[PDB]
Amino acid sequence: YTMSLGAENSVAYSNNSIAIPTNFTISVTTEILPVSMTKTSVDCTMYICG
Amino acid sequence: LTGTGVLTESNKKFLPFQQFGRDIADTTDAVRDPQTLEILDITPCSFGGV
Amino acid sequence: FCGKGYHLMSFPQSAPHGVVFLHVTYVPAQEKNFTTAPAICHDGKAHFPREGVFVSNGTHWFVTQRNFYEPQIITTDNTFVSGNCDVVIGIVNNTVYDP
Amino acid sequence: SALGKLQDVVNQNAQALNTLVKQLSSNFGAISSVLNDILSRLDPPEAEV
Amino acid sequence: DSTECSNLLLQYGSFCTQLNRALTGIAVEQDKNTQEVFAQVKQIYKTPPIKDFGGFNFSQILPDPSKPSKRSPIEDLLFNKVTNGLTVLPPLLTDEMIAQYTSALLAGTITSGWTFGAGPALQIPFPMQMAYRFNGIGVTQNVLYENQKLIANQFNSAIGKIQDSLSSTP
Ligand SMILES: *[C@@H]1O[C@H](CO)[C@@H](O[C@@H]2O[C@H](CO)[C@@H](O)[C@H](O)[C@H]2NC(C)=O)[C@H](O)[C@H]1NC(C)=O
Ligand SMILES: *[C@@H]1O[C@H](CO)[C@@H](O[C@@H]2O[C@H](CO)[C@@H](O)[C@H](O)[C@H]2NC(C)=O)[C@H](O)[C@H]1NC(C)=O
Ligand SMILES: *[C@@H]1O[C@H](CO)[C@@H](O[C@@H]2O[C@H](CO)[C@@H](O)[C@H](O)[C@H]2NC(C)=O)[C@H](O)[C@H]1NC(C)=O
Ligand SMILES: *[C@@H]1O[C@H](CO)[C@@H](O[C@@H]2O[C@H](CO)[C@@H](O)[C@H](O)[C@H]2NC(C)=O)[C@H](O)[C@H]1NC(C)=O
Ligand SMILES: *[C@@H]1O[C@H](CO)[C@@H](O[C@@H]2O[C@H](CO)[C@@H](O)[C@H](O)[C@H]2NC(C)=O)[C@H](O)[C@H]1NC(C)=O
Ligand SMILES: *[C@@H]1O[C@H](CO)[C@@H](O)[C@H](O)[C@H]1NC(C)=O
Ligand SMILES: *[C@@H]1O[C@H](CO)[C@@H](O)[C@H](O)[C@H]1NC(C)=O
Repeated sequence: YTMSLGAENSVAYSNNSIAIPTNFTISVTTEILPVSMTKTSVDCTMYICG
Repeated sequence: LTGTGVLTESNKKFLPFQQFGRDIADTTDAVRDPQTLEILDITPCSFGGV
Repeated sequence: FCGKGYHLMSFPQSAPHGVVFLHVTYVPAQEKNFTTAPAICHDGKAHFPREGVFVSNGTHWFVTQRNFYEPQIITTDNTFVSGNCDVVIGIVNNTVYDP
Repeated sequence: SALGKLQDVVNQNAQALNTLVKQLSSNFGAISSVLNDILSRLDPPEAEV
Repeated sequence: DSTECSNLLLQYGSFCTQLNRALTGIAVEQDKNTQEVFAQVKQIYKTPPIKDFGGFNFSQILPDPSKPSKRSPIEDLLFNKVTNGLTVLPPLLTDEMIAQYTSALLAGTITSGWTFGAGPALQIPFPMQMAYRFNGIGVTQNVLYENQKLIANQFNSAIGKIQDSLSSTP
């Protein structure tokens, strides 16, 4: 299929209308970030020549 | 087959036709010695960085 | 930068070879339509909100903070005066209560 | 798949190490990929090559 | 197509696998980059048919319906001014899709300010949105409301100058 970019929304804009939230939701979301790799050391002489 | 290592007893169930074992690096991991036909495990001698 | 929404605080959690951030954010909900005006005309003076926004529930005009509907009576304490009513486009007529 | 980034880092490091290990099994045009075989089979003039 | 050459290349092991893997990593990273830059909204916003934004003119940046590509005049100018076993992989997002992302972002910021970036899109008149932004930089609302025509004219002239500067600079 041709992928959909998102749900269609037509914001009801006019020159004298505003939307004010009457409530709220406390949202908790995760963010995963790598910090370090595995510290590997390669003995070049022993790798190449044993 | 020439190499260096520590030879210990092994509990790997070698089938009768199987002679030796191999790791990913293609080095010998186990061996069946002649004149005894018993399966020997080969482990590399201790090494590391100083 | 710290989650989706208006960021409140974040909590760090240790992970193998990384960190996980629990981003606590404020997300507005249950919005309502209102009629709004840039300024209120009263006694030939233009009144603008100090911190909020002028909203009308259909018949009466209030001033509420912008992120949460908390309507209040338009007074001289929550509004400031700047000029007359002949300059601002869209200024509407209503009384401004004096405490 | 929630922790995909850390698992991707771990997989890439382990895969690079495994590829490096597997490269020891290639002979690169030599008669054998085992140094011990070459040393126990050839004199130094050709074993050197 | 040489069989002998491939037989000799088999001696070198998995070098080709490493090269292909690295190039595949780069290729998927490009699509990921485009997703992070442009796919920041899950809602495709549209501007109202009437372009009454208190005198502010966004024609040079809003999509041109007449063009087949649905690109803005500035975007059209930008796309006009930028011109053996080797394959070029097409990007995951087409130019039309990226332009639709930019149109959604423009419609969201014009019709709802910054509210759509933190939750549901809350409509606000554009002179009042710019008055909020004036408060953000330490300038009172009345400064904007009493100078709204002048600010709109300056903004329109600045956008036109942006188009002219892009067109006339190589
Ligand atoms: C505020 O009012 C507008 C119009 O009075 C509402 O917009 C309409 O919403 C319905 C329901 O989805 C749609 O079918 C119409 O097409 C919308 N009209 C326009 C012009 O966009 C809007 O939903 C109202 N907002 C709230 C929070 O009630
Ligand atoms: C604001 O939204 C919250 C939900 O986030 C509403 O709280 C719910 O209220 C109903 C009925 O009052 C209860 O059955 C739910 O259990 C409540 N949910 C939670 C999580 O407590 C709250 O009523 C809403 N307030 C307004 C003014 O709309
Ligand atoms: C807009 O809000 C005002 C104040 O909240 C409403 O005025 C009150 O309406 C109630 C309900 O009928 C009456 O009992 C009060 O006496 C009213 N107070 C005043 C000072 O008039 C008003 O009705 C609301 N308008 C709409 C259309 O909802
Ligand atoms: C807001 O109030 C002002 C003054 O109370 C109104 O201005 C008057 O308008 C009438 C007819 O439009 C004129 O005859 C008066 O001379 C005006 N007076 C002044 C002092 O300008 C204005 O029309 C009102 N606006 C609305 C929308 O009702
Ligand atoms: C917004 O700006 C555009 C272009 O800057 C205006 O379009 C011009 O309109 C005049 C007459 O209305 C024409 O002579 C020009 O040729 C148009 N230019 C282009 C590039 O189309 C437009 O009128 C402005 N105003 C509105 C409300 O859209
Ligand atoms: C000699 O080697 C054979 C294997 O070829 C084995 O069967 C036999 O037991 C060995 N004899 C001695 C005396 O070790
Ligand atoms: C909004 O537009 C209407 C026409 O649709 C006009 O009568 C009114 O004066 C406008 N208000 C503002 C504040 O521009």
